[PDB]
Amino acid sequence: MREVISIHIGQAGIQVGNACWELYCLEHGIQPDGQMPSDKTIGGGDDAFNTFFSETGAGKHVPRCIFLDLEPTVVDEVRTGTYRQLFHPEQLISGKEDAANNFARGHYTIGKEIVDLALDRIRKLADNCTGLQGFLVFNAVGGGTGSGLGSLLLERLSVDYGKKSKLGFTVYPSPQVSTAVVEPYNSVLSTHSLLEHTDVAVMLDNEAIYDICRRSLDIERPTYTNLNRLIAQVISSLTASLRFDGALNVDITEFQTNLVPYPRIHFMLSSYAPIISAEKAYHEQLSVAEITNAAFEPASMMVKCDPRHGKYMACCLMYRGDVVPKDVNASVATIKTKRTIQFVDWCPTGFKCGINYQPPTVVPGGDLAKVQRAVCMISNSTAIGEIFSRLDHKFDLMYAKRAFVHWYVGEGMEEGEFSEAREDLAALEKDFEEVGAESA
Amino acid sequence: MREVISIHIGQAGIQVGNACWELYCLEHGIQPDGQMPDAFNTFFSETGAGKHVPRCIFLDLEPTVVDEVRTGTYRQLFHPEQLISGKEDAANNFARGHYTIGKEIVDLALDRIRKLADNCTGLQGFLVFNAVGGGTGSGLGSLLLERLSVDYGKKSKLGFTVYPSPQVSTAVVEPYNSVLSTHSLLEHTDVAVMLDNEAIYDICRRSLDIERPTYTNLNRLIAQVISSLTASLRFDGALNVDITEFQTNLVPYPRIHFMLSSYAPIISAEKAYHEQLSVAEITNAAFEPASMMVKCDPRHGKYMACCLMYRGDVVPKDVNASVATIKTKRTIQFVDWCPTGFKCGINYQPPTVVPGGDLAKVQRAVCMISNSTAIGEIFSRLDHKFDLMYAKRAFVHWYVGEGMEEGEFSEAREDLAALEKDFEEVGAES
Amino acid sequence: MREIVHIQGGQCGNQIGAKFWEVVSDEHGIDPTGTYHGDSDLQLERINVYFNEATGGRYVPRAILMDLEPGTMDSVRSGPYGQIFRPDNFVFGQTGAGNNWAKGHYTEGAELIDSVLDVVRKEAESCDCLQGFQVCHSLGGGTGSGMGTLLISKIREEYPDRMMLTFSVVPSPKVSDTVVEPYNATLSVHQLVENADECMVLDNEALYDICFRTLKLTTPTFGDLNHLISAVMSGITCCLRFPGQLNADLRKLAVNLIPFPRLHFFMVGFTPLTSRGSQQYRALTVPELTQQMWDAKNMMCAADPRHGRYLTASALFRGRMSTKEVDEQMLNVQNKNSSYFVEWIPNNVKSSVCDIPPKGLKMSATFIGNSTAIQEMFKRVSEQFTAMFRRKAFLHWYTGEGMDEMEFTEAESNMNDLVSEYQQYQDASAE
Amino acid sequence: MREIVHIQGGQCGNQIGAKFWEVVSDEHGIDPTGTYHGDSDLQLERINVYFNEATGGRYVPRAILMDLEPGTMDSVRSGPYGQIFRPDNFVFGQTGAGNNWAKGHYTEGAELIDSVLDVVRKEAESCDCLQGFQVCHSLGGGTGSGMGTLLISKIREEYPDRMMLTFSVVPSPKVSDTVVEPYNATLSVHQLVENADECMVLDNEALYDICFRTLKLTTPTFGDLNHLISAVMSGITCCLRFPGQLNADLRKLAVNLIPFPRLHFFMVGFTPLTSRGSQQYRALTVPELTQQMWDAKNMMCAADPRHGRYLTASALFRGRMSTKEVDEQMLNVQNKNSSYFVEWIPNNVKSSVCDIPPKGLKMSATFIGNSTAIQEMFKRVSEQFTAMFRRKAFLHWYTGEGMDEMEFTEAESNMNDLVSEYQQYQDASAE
Amino acid sequence: GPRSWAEDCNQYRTTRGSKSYSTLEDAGRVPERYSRTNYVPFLAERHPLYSYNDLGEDGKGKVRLDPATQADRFSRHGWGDVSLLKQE
Ligand SMILES: Nc1nc2c(ncn2[C@@H]2O[C@H](COP(=O)(O)OP(=O)(O)OP(=O)(O)O)[C@@H](O)[C@H]2O)c(=O)[nH]1
Ligand SMILES: Nc1nc2c(ncn2[C@@H]2O[C@H](COP(=O)(O)OP(=O)(O)OP(=O)(O)O)[C@@H](O)[C@H]2O)c(=O)[nH]1
Ligand SMILES: Nc1nc2c(ncn2[C@@H]2O[C@H](COP(=O)(O)OP(=O)(O)O)[C@@H](O)[C@H]2O)c(=O)[nH]1
Ligand SMILES: Nc1nc2c(ncn2[C@@H]2O[C@H](COP(=O)(O)OP(=O)(O)O)[C@@H](O)[C@H]2O)c(=O)[nH]1
Ligand SMILES: [Mg+2]
Ligand SMILES: [Mg+2]
Repeated sequence: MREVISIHIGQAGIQVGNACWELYCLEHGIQPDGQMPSDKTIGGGDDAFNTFFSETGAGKHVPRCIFLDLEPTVVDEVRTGTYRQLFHPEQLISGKEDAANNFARGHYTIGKEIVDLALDRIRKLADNCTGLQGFLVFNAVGGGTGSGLGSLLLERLSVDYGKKSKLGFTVYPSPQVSTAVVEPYNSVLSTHSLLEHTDVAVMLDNEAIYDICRRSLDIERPTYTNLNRLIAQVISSLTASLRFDGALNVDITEFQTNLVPYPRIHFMLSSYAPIISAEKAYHEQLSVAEITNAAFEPASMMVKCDPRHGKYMACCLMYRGDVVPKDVNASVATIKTKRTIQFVDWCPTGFKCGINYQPPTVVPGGDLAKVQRAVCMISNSTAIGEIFSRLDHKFDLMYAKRAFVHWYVGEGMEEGEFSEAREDLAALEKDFEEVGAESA
Repeated sequence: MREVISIHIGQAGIQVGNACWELYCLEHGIQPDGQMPDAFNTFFSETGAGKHVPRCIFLDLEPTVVDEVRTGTYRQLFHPEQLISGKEDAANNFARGHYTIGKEIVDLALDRIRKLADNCTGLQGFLVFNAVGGGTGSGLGSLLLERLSVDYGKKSKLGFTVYPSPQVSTAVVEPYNSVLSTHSLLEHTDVAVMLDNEAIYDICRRSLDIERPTYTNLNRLIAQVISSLTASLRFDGALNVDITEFQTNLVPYPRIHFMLSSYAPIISAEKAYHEQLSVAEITNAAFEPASMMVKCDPRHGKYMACCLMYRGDVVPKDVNASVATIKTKRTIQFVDWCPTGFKCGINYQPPTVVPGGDLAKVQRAVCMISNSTAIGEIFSRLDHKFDLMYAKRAFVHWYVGEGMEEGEFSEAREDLAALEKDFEEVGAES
Repeated sequence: MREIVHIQGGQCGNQIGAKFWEVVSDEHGIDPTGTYHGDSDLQLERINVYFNEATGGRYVPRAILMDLEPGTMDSVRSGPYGQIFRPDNFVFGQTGAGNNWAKGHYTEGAELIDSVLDVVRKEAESCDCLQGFQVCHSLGGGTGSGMGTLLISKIREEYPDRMMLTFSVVPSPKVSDTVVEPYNATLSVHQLVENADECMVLDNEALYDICFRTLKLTTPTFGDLNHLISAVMSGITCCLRFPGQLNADLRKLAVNLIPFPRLHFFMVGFTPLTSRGSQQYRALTVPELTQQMWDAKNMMCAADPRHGRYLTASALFRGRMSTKEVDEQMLNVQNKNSSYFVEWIPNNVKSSVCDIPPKGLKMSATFIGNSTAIQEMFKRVSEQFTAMFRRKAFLHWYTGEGMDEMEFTEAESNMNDLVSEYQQYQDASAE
Repeated sequence: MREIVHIQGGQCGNQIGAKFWEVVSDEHGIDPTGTYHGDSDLQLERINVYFNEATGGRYVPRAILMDLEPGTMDSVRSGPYGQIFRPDNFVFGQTGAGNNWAKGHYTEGAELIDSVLDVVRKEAESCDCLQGFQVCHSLGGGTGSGMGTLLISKIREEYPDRMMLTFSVVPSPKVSDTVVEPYNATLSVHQLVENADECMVLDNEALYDICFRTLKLTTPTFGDLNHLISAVMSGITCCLRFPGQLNADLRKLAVNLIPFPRLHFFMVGFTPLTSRGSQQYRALTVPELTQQMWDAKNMMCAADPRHGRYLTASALFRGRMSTKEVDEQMLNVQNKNSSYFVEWIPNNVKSSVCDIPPKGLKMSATFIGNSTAIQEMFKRVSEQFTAMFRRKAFLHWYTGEGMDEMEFTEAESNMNDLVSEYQQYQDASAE
Repeated sequence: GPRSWAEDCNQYRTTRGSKSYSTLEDAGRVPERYSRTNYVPFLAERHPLYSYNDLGEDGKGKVRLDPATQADRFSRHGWGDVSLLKQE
């Protein structure tokens, strides 16, 4: 049986996951109390819910999730929401005080107490699951908890559960907009933990999703709630192959073995092809050839990087809905021929095609409109090295004057392992250049 | 006919029996006035026309707790002359309950034991309920269990002793009375099951999420273990066990008869719906050290023998697959001289829940009684506290005044040390 | 007219034999009340081998029920097909053995064995011609293993010319039902190697694997396990109760399955087992039964038959089938697997055909296997015994009932002598 | 009575086999339930070649479906014409290789290759006179490619005198599904040369080009492609199942086609492919089928056969046909372009005629071709294999489960050997 | 929008806060799923119809197939018909 454990560390993880679990209950028919009503639609005891839910007792379904954050103010938000009855109360792990945007607090001092309780429920969910296929980590490396407690949980999970894939979705600081000052410190130190522990890592950025929501949904004021809504569609279409049957099913281990040519280069972008409102959908003729061109647009990625500077190394295209296999191959042919995107020279066959059959869902009240087809592009490139490079420059500028270091030093951290992540990140800068370099 | 006699000594003895007999009435449908609106024969005796009388006596020197049963909701249930009281309590003095004030009241105790034994046809064993920390429970319990060995041989006596903890102490002279009772319960009782107060407090705050547990909340889930291990006599089941099943499957040596307890699916009402109580889920939780009723670390020691009482909708297949994973787990260590360490018994009735109780209605349950070498750590903790307090001879003149000799303190300490030496030699590999 | 006296001892013996009389009563057509209601003349022809005629046409089973605790007797009596048994055969104690071999054999057994032989001698004297005694019990317990093995000593003393068919449930490798399994098993096997003429070794761990892997039962009870055990017992007495093209009674099996008097332990297996998910797709035919009965998974013993050579084998085919397909399939399994069979005995396979298949299946087969691989389960119990015996643990409950420690050593020596003869005959080769 | 064992592996193999058993079913006229409902007596004459008799007239196929992920097996089980298979023949795993040759062949292979040989050995021993094995899988994948090369390897060691028909799809130049297609094919081809006896190379965009230009299908799904695969596979066995004027078994086609043991890569095609709007315009004559037979556009392989010479070609005509226009047109096509045929093998074209056509078609033909133009594919797969191996990209898994890079250095050793074998065979000339 | 601070703080949760997430009752319909199978899952021991004949007669009242979406799945896979080369 196919099932995944979805964990959410930090403030950004809980809000994204609460939008993610909002979408998963609507597809599988789970009501907020945790009970599937059989009389709503025609349909029997399928195993599509078994990927994220576990049938308990009779007619009750609980998520295969944990919610952990040291700050109590985001975990009691779910405890008093529309999904209080959905979760078992133990996997809403709380704490006394937050990590206060300090990576040393999450890794060393406060997060050490809470991580012991975190591994207990991960152990209990692993005994419930028959065959585990992946971990879904939703953390933001800019904050204290997603970078700090995310680093500790990821290190402990690799010891206890070897060789099982962890698909960590991370939000990086934007080059333009930032909500904190010590974000370059937290993001650099989390890069060391994300490097040797996460098997496949998918990048996100607030400004790029801000830009997508500004133009594609023609609304001037995008809130954090609306940003998490269309991130959840990326998570849903990635995992849609395990739940609903399709023409070309793609497992989590099939994502792993086809997109990362080298073990250390596992930082991938994300795209969604049809992101449209209700009024623009009527004028638009949605076809597989058109959305595949829309999937590779420079404005359609959810990370603010320009792919024309780099080269697309390995690409994966997850399709949903009424997608016939004849025109996706025509879509692959057209997207390969044109020169405005460039592939790497040593990978003649770079696309991973996955066609599911279940149409995409829409939550009512969201900005998204119902579309027959969708593409969830997750592709590796050498343009991710630009994202680390600008992040490296802001960290190196704030480290010469040694600003905002005594907060970390007093909380368990030593001075020596600030440069250890700086050296390791600089090794990641050199690797993207030498891998994407041509071979004679 | 399977018939069992239970004796309850002391404040802790009969308060547990208040929760025990509350649960036993609901199991057979007995109303508090004694009217049922053949399986009941083990704990209740049919008297007159339609009236059922429990087969127990509530004996205590302190009258202020016996009359609460005599003025409670179970006024018509118990026979008032079975409930034995006294003028004054033992005042946490072992010498008072053993020589001065316990001598005249135990003669009336053996009178009703003979009356209860003649009424029942086939007696299975004895269930003693006492606390070794208190003066009445240790004092009268030592005298009662001494007389029961010579008068009633070959009948195994289950020992449910409320045992002190160094972390939470309700009285100062708890180390004295527990040490002095150790000689009596070593040579007289056939099977002894320890129970610790603060471990039950920790199970309530962790599993049942109660911030302020009370003594009433402890005794209800204590009675759940007692009703589970005796449930094989009352009702049919797949693998029925007896009173005499426990005495030889769990006791390897005549002085090694101390066992622990664990009730696995102790889940509150709100958490019960989300949790999937599989057989392998509760069997894994049963061997968890958090589920022990005494503060023990079973990973410190080894399991000499284990008994597993299964209730509910449990088949022989999943009880096998659950304990097959237990043996393969590294953290559960069995002793090298016992390759066959498991005893399993399956009952066919799910546990009944008391109205207003903390426990939720569960489909299946596991009560586990296990012999472990880690019990020596519990006995050694009060061994050092007794040694410090006896060295400066404090709190002794209360004992020696009431007919006690001073020289028997070292005799109890030597017998306690002989208990420690037996544990460290059975735990040693060969 | 060749009657079999059926004896059930202890919790395991009463529960298995309750389902044994579930099949036989349904096979012979008698109702829960006991009156005959079969639809064929052949059921009345040999009803006397398991049933005695009583008033009103009710047929009572020729079964003596014995244990030490009335709870299992209450389960047998109050359950379905429980009103046919004679209450005079409901002999039971009150104290209970507590899974103790010494209490079942020395202390408590002394005051009830004189009671159980009184009814057994009454049942033996009533029937005109005995053919054997069929006992079903366990070996890990003390109520049925202790008291039952005592009766094997005395029923052999009174009737030395009659056979013993012991369906004994042996302990499991992965799980122990009782903490004193190797003490009770090694003591009971020593009481079975001399007194019992032949033994039918059963165990639960093979029954768990059969119900899961073949029958696709994810949640089996003992009633599912006892049904498969009861299917074997009806298969052994198939030629006694029904005509066939080649008859083979209990003396026919023992003269062919026992080459040497101490080598009388067999492993069994009921052949046509499948789930309803594969019932329609299955083609039941004598070649298809042949590949199922000889598989290691179908065997109802923990010993893997691939590890040891088969000394002798017996097949009890039931149903309207060609006798040529009976012999050539047993011939073909001998030639295709020659290393797995003992060389110094030619024609290792005993074959018999019965013309009456069981109700619901048009073809069936009960396989009896005498193999030297069955020393593997004996070696494990002896290894578990020596680990417990060297520290003298769980022994004061046994020596406190009047038993000396030298009975344990002689039982262990006979256990080691039993596994020595199995190994030597496997190694020895003719010429 | 020459039966063929069918094994399906991988997502591509199971989906092809699901459509394959629909095409076999209506040719013999069996329903999705399994009972026979055809209107021809000749259908039931040879059903043991692909089916097994069961109780109640049920016909169960000789299919052993197997996969490392249970997801694709669920679709085939739930589909129409999918309940006919035996549930015992659905041997399966749970972990899943996931597009990895080393996982499908070394780590996850070991736990499954013991189970899948047991299912095949049970089925192969039951049937009487084996002819060959029909395995259908992919090569660019890891679940059916690396596992399929393992299963062929063990089945050659067990049945070394029997054929293996390997209908396998290949990586494609135009569109590629997976990134690791060159790695998985190069390792798989090395095991198909030494082990397999006949290999039928199929290609995806050749299937798509046929469905676009010939069939004029606007939206060709995988079922339209898989019906074209099963059109060949029904035509290969047409002489075994139906009588004809020129009977040709698998061994008849094997000895007639391959002159040397290693050169056994073929390329296939089905002749009467016309769009629905062009049925009335086309005349179904023998020269019309031959003109579509030798067309490169009708060929289901990516290799252009104008670039190479046919070493040997095979044609399997079906229907009420005259042997005049069959073999005269084979003479005519050799005389028209003798430069496209190998000179030192005279009379290259081999033809056979079967009396019973496929369902609905008045006449049809299946065209096997052993041409040296297939070297353009093996050079192309070796081109992409050397492109990634020099940079050692996508390599850290294959060396992780224990398959060293020496297994890669030996991979293009034989991959470039066999593309050098086909080139010099074309260049060589007689006298 | 809100007319007072009390109304704004009272309707914070049901409009923009923790109760603003979409409910299945608020949704018009649950989408009809394209599952692997409505029969027993392949590797799932704890199933009600595991021992039973789920593909045939025994599961008739309990499988609950969906005809329209099942036929859509079969038509998309190309499994329903073999009429592509029937020629008549
Ligand atoms: N896309 C998206 N990003 C969010 C959201 N909420 C927070 N973030 C990002 O998270 C960053 C804040 O860091 P966090 O890890 O969430 O801070 P935290 O989890 O509270 O950890 P502490 O502050 O130390 O307690 C901001 O820079 C945002 O970019 C959200 O709802 N959606
Ligand atoms: N489990 C449980 N333990 C109790 C309860 N009540 C008292 N105890 C324990 O009993 C100890 C006191 O010893 P007791 O023997 O009960 O005191 P006593 O019976 O009044 O004896 P005297 O004071 O000499 O008359 C306390 O330390 C508690 O730990 C109860 O209701 N449940
Ligand atoms: N087949 C089967 N075996 C049983 C049953 N009950 C107990 N056993 C087996 O009998 C052995 C233990 O016997 P036990 O119950 O202790 O016998 P006792 O002395 O009469 O109580 C174990 O190996 C059990 O597996 C039953 O109902 N069916
Ligand atoms: N004709 C056909 N080809 C298929 C089908 N499904 C997958 N394929 C082909 O299989 C190739 C990928 O093989 P893959 O699924 O990775 O093999 P696996 O790893 O063994 O499952 C692709 O190039 C597809 O063209 C199908 O239903 N029909
Ligand atoms: Mg926070
Ligand atoms: Mg008192």
